[PDB]
Amino acid sequence: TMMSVLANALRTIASAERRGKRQVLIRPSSKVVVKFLQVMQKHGYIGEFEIIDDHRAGKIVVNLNGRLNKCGAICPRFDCATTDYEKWMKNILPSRQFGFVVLTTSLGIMDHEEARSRNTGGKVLGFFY
Amino acid sequence: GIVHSTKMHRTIIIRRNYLHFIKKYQRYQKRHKSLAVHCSPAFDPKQGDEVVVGQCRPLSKTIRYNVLEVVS
Amino acid sequence: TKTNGQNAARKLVRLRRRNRWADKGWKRAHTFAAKKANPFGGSSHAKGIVLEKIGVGAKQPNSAIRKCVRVQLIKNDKKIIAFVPNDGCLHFIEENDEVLVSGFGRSGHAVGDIPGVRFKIVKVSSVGLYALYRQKKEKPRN
Amino acid sequence: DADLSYPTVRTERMKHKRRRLVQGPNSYFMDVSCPRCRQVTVVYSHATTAVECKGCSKKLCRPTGGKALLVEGCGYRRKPDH
Amino acid sequence: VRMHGNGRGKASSALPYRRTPPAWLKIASRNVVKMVCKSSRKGMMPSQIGMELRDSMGIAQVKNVTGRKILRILKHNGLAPEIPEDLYFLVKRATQMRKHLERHTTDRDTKYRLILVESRIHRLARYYKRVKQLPPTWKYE
RNA sequence: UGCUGUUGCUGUUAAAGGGUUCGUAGUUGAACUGUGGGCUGUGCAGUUCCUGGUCCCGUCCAUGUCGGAUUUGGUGACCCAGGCCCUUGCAGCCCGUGAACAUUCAAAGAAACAAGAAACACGGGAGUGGUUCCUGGGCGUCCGUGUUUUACUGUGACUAAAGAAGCGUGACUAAAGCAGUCAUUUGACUUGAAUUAGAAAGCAUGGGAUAACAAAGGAGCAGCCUCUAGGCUACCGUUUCGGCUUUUGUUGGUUUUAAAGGUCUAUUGGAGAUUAUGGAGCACGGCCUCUAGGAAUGAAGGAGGGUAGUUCGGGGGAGAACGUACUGGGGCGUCAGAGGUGAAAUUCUUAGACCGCACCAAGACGAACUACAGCGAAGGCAUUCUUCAAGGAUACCUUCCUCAAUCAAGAACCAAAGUGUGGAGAUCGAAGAUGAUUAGAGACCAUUGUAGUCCACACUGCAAACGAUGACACCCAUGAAUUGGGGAUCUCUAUUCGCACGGGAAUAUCCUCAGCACACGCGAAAGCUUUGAGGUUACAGUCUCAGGGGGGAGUA
Repeated sequence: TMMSVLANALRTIASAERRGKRQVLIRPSSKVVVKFLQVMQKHGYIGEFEIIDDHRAGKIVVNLNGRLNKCGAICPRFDCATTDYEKWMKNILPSRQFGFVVLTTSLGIMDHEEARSRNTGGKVLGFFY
Repeated sequence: GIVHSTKMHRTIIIRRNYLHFIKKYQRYQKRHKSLAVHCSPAFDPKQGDEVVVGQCRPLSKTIRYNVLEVVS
Repeated sequence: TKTNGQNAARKLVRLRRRNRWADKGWKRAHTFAAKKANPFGGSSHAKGIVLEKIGVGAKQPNSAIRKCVRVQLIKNDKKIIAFVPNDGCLHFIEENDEVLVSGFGRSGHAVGDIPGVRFKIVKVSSVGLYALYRQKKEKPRN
Repeated sequence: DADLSYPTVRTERMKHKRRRLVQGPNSYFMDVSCPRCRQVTVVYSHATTAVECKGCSKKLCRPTGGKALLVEGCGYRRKPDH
Repeated sequence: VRMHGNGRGKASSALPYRRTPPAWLKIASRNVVKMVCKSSRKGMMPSQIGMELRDSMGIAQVKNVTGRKILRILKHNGLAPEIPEDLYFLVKRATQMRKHLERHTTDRDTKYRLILVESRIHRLARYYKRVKQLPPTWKYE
């Protein structure tokens, strides 16, 4: 019973970053798991993927460069109006400098900083410091 | 709304389903309201059909609405 | 553990209504069971008549005889053993004197070393009791 | 030393078929030739059924649980995958 | 995990990535489609039809040769069974256990294994009505 | 007061996981339809040509096997390099694309066409548009004829003052107030009195990632378009006579012709997402035939189902037996004690106990093998043979295609003792009796003994029902083991046994799935660990149950 396929995905990345692994192999890839990872990769927290075809649901193989402290998923996916970036910045991120909160917006999966500038709000997905 | 039950003569009960938002817990809730709605014999809705429903003057005791359209 | 979901807000609202009753500082605020039994009936002070002067042997390792009074509340007709707060002040109280009674200050329970005494006298015949003890006013003769 | 995305021969020869990176089959078709008549029938590795020659009906294999036993020196030829 | 009872065991066919039929199959689609139906007129189910093809006749997957699964092939020819076969083999177990328990009324183990099997039937019969593949008045008895 | 916990608690031992399983309302629910391109200038990263600083080749030695050097060495290897728009990717910018593919090319994609489009095309109105708008085409208006919402988010409308936030302002300051300030008089400031928030719901309109609703369930279907010619043909309406399109000057009446549509035949051009010159039947061919059928995402280290080893097991029901033992009874012998205890005594004995052989009768029970073993949802389950339905695990390129997870209410099962009616009654044995012990002692000990213990059919549902640890899912290192099933050896290949339940059985090496068990991190500590109490203030995978100082009390 895989309820959220990000929950399973970003834990593995999280809990295999805490062990210093060079690579992680993630069980059910999905359109959201990729778009989330490609945001991690934009800011330098992950090296590379392989998305392997099983013909059913892929298997992502991520190269870790050692720079992730944590990866969450926020499970119920609460909303954000663009005025609510300050709650999430405040509660879930360590400092007001270096964290990132990842959202789904009309425009897509993007950072809370890519969202403030485009003015969309959306639903929260997770974070990474 | 959906057509809940047809058993009245020339009238019908629609249930209108909605989610209600409780602030403290930041989550939703199933709720519903049911209406007495008059169906002109032009229409023949069956249980389960979405229906468009208009405002009327009070007709029976509980009937303020009237079936405009049957969507199926 | 608890239940989590966007649409789950019944379970959460219900689950708190049920689990607050397990709370006591308020299993107190919600029971008339509290009000019927507080001989003041909810009010901060009350006036009684002095029925009887009473020594109460102090509790546990402390030895003393604490100077207490029975009281007949004028509201409720209930009877209350109240404490006379200071030196010799039981001399300012006579039987059948009207007396204003207050709590000890742990709301419904006795202040340690007087067994089961929840109330103390603040006034005797409309003159304050500490204002008589400390000498300020003279007890009106009537 | 190892990549997860390109594993060595020795690691993945060991794994369960479902635990492979791929999910492959463990089975293959053999090309079987009946001893009693010279005739050739394709036979599935794990048969799970009585399999008979077409001309003569010989019961060319046993159902046995894991991997079917071919009968009495009948010639097997293993077919390709593709 | 498992529907009723606790096993976690995992054993399944693992279908290949490569879906083109082998080179050594010289059997035309219409010759497969006719085998299916020919052997379904012998009163067979699909879950077996597909065996006699991979066992003896060497057709691994009928979708991969014939364009289509073993039931569209039957549903198109009107040979499709009246009750889905996952539902037929449960009713068939439940009834034998009902016949078992009719002599043996102290056998508690199979009185509990019914309670499971019947509760399945009512879940499938709830699926196959919702999905419209059973008549909405279908009932156990 | 994170002691009510959505943010945000706790539940092995502190208070707290229901005894187990099924299961409705409810909550939660897997993947997929989807990197748009090319051109220019400019920032990044990964084959022309030039190096000779390497290893390889070779030479000289030959050195028994750990020297070496040797030049050209050698398009070999290699390298550090270049404003090569030859490279590819990539950042940023300009800008073009009917822009995948196909299709058109006329004055600049016009027309047809492809795609989209109801915010649309298709016909129509002068009582449309400030006197019928613009330059044969085009907008505006109205009507007739022929398919998407919602949450969420952005913006915007719509909303009493006081109150709260806020701008301005020296009421002497301040709590306030909405005032005042300035010339210089016989007014000036266009005098100020801004602005914001204000659950939910309702309104309009952008966005379309994540989600929800509805529909589907795949043979439960399904339209090829187009030029022209001909033929026939009212059109609606019905209860009886009803309706009817302009033009002919107008109205009433009649009637024709004509288009329209329909329908029948005729072939003009082109399609087609599934081969008709094809399949089928009687290597080529006819003949005769019968004539739609293949266009569907996938098959989840999710669920259900199938078949196989006549696989695995103290799993469950039934029927026959079997085994020694406790007790009892005769038979057969013997003669004085036996039993029981710390020591005795109550109890049994010349009317023959104890003891010893062989049996017979009855009821229970399944020792040793028996384990940190197996099976079962838990409770529980141990002789053999037959027998009846099942159950898991494994094997598989079978089948199916979301059917699922957890669960108020509800249902079934639940050890021992109990309870009801019949049976049984060997052993043990609540109550009871007796002897000891003791200051006392029905107690603990001993000889007894009723209910009971056993069985069938009904109830009860009250355990330290324990792992004091809810269920489903994921991640997680090590060593030797173990029970099922499977695979390889027939770099590991090897041992022992030899028609008949047997091309067999067990073992060895290695792998693998599934079961019970004997580094991180966490924890108040004890300790837990791929069988979690770990991956949690860096707090969020899902459902549910219970706890909130000790008593009173699981009482009234």
